[PDB]
Amino acid sequence: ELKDYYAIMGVKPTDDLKTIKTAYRRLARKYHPDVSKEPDAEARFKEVAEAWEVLSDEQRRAEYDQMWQHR
Repeated sequence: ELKDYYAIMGVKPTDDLKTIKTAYRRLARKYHPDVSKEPDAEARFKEVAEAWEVLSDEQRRAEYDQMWQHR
């Protein structure tokens, strides 16, 4: 099961950390629960942040991407 981080973080499924944080940063920015305007940013942000881990983690993005397109 792939958590569409890239999605979570409103990003691209085949982008790099520049997009991802652009995504998770704009996300985590719109998702940081102290300030976020989403149905569930505590979760969504954490989804980003966790996406963002993956996405910002050569391994988690790797594993993340592994389940996603890198099967």
